[PDB]
Amino acid sequence: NIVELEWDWVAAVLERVFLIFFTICFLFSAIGINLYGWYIWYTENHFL
Amino acid sequence: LIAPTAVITFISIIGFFTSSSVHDLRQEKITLGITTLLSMSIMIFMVSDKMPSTSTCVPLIALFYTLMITIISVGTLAASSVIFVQKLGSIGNPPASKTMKWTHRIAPFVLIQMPLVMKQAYAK
Amino acid sequence: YFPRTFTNGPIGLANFLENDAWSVLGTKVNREEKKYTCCPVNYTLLHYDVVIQRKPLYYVLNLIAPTAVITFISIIGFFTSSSVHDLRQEKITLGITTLLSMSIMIFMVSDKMPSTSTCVPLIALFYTLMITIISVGTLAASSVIFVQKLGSIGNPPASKTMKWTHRIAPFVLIQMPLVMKQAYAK
Ligand SMILES: C[C@](C#N)(COc1cc(C#N)ccc1C(F)(F)F)NC(=O)c1ccc(SC(F)(F)F)cc1
Ligand SMILES: C[C@](C#N)(COc1cc(C#N)ccc1C(F)(F)F)NC(=O)c1ccc(SC(F)(F)F)cc1
Ligand SMILES: *[C@@H]1O[C@H](CO)[C@@H](O[C@@H]2O[C@H](CO)[C@@H](O)[C@H](O)[C@H]2NC(C)=O)[C@H](O)[C@H]1NC(C)=O
Repeated sequence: NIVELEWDWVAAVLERVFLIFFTICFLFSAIGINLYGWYIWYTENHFL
Repeated sequence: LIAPTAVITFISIIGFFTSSSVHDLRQEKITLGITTLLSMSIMIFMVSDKMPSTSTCVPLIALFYTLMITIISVGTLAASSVIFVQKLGSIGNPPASKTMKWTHRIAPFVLIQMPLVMKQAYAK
Repeated sequence: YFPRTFTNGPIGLANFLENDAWSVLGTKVNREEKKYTCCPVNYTLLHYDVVIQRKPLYYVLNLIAPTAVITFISIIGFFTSSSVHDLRQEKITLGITTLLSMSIMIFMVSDKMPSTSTCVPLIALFYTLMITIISVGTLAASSVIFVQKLGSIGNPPASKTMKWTHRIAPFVLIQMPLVMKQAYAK
């Protein structure tokens, strides 16, 4: 049952790593695309 | 077109990688992923009716939807690989050999701590 | 009637604006004399043909990609379990939800087509395979529950399946659990 506990621990840590990795990927995707688009939109009217 | 999709995608991510216990078998997240995936498809069809239907370019919003779909679909497979890793405890009793030192060092950085039962087993 | 053709062909394209969904492969013109029952003399007709080819990227992305991803994910859910020695949950609800979504997609796509009965399009064969895999996959998942239920109903153990099951076991990367090995030794 100790072997089961050790593999439970590995899965618990791994899914915690997945939570952090997929949270940053979401933030950079949603924010990055819209911020880039706003930058293109802002330079058009204001300068060109 | 963007705000409703981001909120659903963010909420579903938390559901993929959250559990109520450390030493219990996990439930499959396939149903959660399928329901989220099927809703975004309806959103895509609805938005697609407002556009020229050209093939020359890929809009900025198309890239946003592609990333949301990829995160949900790839996130569903990542959640299933967590169940795969936990299932290795039952199949034979080869314990983790070198993963256990790496797992212990990463454990404090990602704010997760060992359960009491695991600590008791180590002392035993 | 006689036709007057241009440098590039029967129909001029020097001022043509390209279409975002179609390509003009070429043009043709034919002059033919025809008799009709209403008149004793012939008529002269000019036939202009335009050959246009669709640009597929838009339709492949919007009609095929979303369905393939959902079908692939659902397949994994059908034949995946968290344990070997525990009763499985029925996958009928998973199959029904996937099946009902594909029906909506079929209705949505069907509104974009002539509604003819002459032919079966290429995309129709793609959808038929996706439906068959999900529907047949649902029955295959239920047959796994049927086989596991044979352990409780009486205790006739597997007779010749056990040697076949052990040889196939390594090729499909699955290994025996510890309890089964302990039971065998006991
Ligand atoms: C909403 C829509 C947009 N934009 C409309 O389509 C287009 C419209 C115009 C115009 N004008 C130009 C190109 C496209 C396309 F189709 F090239 F994007 N389509 C999507 O957003 C999308 C995203 C991913 C997937 S494929 C998945 F599996 F979901 F990842 C399918 C559709
Ligand atoms: C989307 C649509 C297409 N293409 C439209 O229909 C047609 C349209 C044209 C034209 N022009 C010619 C033939 C057909 C049809 F109807 F012959 F396909 N239909 C499907 O894709 C489909 C597939 C399987 C099933 S039956 C299931 F149980 F789902 F397997 C039902 C509909
Ligand atoms: C009116 O139209 C008819 C359509 O059949 C023409 O018939 C052709 O006649 C020529 C001989 O003059 C044949 O070599 C062709 O084979 C016929 N057509 C076909 C399709 O075989 C007819 O010539 C036209 N002019 C008339 C009747 O004065």
